[PDB]
Amino acid sequence: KKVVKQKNHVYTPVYNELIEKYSEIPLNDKL
Amino acid sequence: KDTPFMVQVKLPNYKDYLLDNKQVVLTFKLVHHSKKITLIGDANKILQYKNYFQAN
Repeated sequence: KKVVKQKNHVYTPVYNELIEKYSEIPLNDKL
Repeated sequence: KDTPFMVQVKLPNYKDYLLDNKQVVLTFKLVHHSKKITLIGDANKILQYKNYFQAN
């Protein structure tokens, strides 16, 4: 038998976020 | 409905359709979730925009 990964059980408002932030690229590894 | 904003949306002057299916959901999310909106422009245009938002 295979499960269907039932429940995380905690709820929230969705809020696809309104106020936007500038998204700097964090590809700063060692150099 | 609790996060604060005072976002400003411009509204151009098309023929008889008065919004855009390009830009309708983005400009209705703010009027649905806002608490005080204001309107600057022509007299009957802001009248019918108040009518349209309150009626829609």
